[PDB]
Amino acid sequence: ADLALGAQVFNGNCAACHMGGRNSVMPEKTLDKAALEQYLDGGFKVESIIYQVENGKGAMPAWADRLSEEEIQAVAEYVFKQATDAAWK
Ligand code: HEC
Repeated sequence: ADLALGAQVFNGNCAACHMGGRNSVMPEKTLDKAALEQYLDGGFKVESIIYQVENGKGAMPAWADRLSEEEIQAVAEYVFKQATDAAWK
């Protein structure tokens, strides 16, 4: 009910382009650890993920006006955890 919320948020809003941690729109801009340290502003850290979800980037939409801060934290922890544990799909 935090990490699960994040998984809940991931599935409902993120899976459309990040199915299984990949990136349908920008294939290279993947959700696994290596891609994140390479492409994510600020690097691989939960705070950088949060910032990208809130603000969006390029073809990635901003979720600040749709999700709560709490869910944005939750989903960032989820992405962070999946990449660290390499649990994608
Ligand atoms: C498709 C319309 C998208 C939805 C739905 C979400 N994201 Fe996304 N994301 C998408 C693109 C096109 C990009 C790259 C943007 C760019 O031009 O750089 C991204 C990137 C990410 C990343 C960074 C991945 C990396 O750099 O390797 C993260 C952390 C990310 N996206 C997370 C994320 C979450 C948690 C979403 C659900 C709320 C979400 N994205 C939705 C396309 C789309």
